[PDB]
Amino acid sequence: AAQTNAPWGLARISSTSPGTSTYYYDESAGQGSCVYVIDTGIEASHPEFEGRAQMVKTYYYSSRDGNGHGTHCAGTVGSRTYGVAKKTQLFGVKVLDDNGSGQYSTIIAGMDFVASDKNNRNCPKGVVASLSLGGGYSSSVNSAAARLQSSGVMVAVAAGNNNADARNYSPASEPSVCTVGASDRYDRRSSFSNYGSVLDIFGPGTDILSTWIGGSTRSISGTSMATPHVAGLAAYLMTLGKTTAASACRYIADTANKGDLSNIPFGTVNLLAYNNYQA
Ligand SMILES: c1c[nH]c(-c2ccc3c(c2)OCCO3)c1
Repeated sequence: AAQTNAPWGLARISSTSPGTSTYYYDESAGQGSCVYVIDTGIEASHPEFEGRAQMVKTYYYSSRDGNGHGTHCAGTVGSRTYGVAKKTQLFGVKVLDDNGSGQYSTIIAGMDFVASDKNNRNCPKGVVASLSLGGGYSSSVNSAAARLQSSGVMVAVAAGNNNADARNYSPASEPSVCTVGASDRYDRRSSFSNYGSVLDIFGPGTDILSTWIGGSTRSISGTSMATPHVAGLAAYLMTLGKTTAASACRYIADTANKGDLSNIPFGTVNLLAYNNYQA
């Protein structure tokens, strides 16, 4: 399948070169997989989700996304125009309030919720969790992310936007999950992206167009935007039978575009997420 005039990040994940604008992908499109977006919620009624999005849990007075951040991330995972995996099922878990903030105890509860809740969903091709959130180092937060991964969910987490080593942030610093840095349309490390030995992969993170609340769209930047590219890619590859939840991060790194990013510090991987789709 070919999507013309796609957002640059989708085109990038199916290309050996920057600077193109068509996204190429197998039409299976993540059908039969599920992706949990653990964030501020998802505006499920947005036409871009085609009925494939639903809220499954909130810790606040509403499950609605009153912020936009979670809707934008969910759109990068699986919306019809802005998503990597255009036929996946999207499940929203609102651990962040409408200002984008949340207590670690709530975030931990949300991760343990997903580890159990997947047993209440139909995801024959596998389950992914996208965590575009974090804060300072916490062993408890890292342990919750490791449990979610161990339970059979491909966990992708944002590296953080501090232009610093991700070892001091959580869940970014958890070794067993997939920690995602951000790049720009010229294959430069995004100026804000964290780095370090704990990163597993880079994805498009600067000027990413996706869904927004009020049935709208907008372009924003962050490692929060790169993470759902990798989460959607995992769901797409799992549907194709090329990998499993336990191995998807390693598979994405093994099959990535290698050595093509600039301004990557010594000791950080130079790997850019790539679907290896041959049209
Ligand atoms: C080769 C030439 N310059 C660099 C470099 C150095 C320090 C860095 C960096 C990149 O990216 C950000 C963290 O600090 C490698």
